[PDB]
Amino acid sequence: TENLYFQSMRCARSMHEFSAKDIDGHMVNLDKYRGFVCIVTNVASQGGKTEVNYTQLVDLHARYAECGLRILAFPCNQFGKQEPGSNEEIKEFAAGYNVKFDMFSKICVNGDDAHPLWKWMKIQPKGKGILGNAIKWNFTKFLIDKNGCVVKRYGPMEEPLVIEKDLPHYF
Ligand SMILES: [Cl-]
Repeated sequence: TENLYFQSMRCARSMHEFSAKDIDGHMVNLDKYRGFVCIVTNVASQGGKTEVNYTQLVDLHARYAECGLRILAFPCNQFGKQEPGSNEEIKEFAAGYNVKFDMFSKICVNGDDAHPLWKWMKIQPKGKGILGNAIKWNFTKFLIDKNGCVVKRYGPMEEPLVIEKDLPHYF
C-alpha cells in the first residue's frame, strides 16, 4: 500500500504545502502557484502518446498562460521505462517541443518512493482513480485550482485539449 510517512499529510489542504526539485536541481516551493490554475502531469519522452501530449500542453500554455494557466511536468520512468534519460537530456527533449512551462526533476509517482505531492494528489476526493488511485500510465493530468486544491483528474486516455473546456470555471 502507498503510504505517507508523515501521516499528518493525509490532512494537507493544498499543493501549496509541497515543494519539488525543478529539472535543473533547484528546490521550488509550490506556493508560488497560489493564484494560478495548474495542470500537474507525469511525462515521458518515449511514450506512445508523447507527441500529442507535449504538443497540446504547449498549445494550452501558449493560449492560456495570460489567463493564469501554469503547467507542472514531472518526468517519470515507471511506465515501460519510457523516461530513462537524465534530467539534462529530458530538459533538451522538452526544448525541442518549445516547452515554456515548468519542468521538474524525474520522480516516482506510484509506490513507497513516490513524491509526496503525488501521494497526496491521488487521495484527494477529485483525484481518485477508477479502480484504485494508482497512476495508470504516462500523462495522467490533475487540474489544480487557485487555492491549490485538486479539482479534476484526467487519465492517459484523455488528450490535454479535453481539459480546455473545464478551465474557464477555475480562472
Ligand atoms: Cl504514453
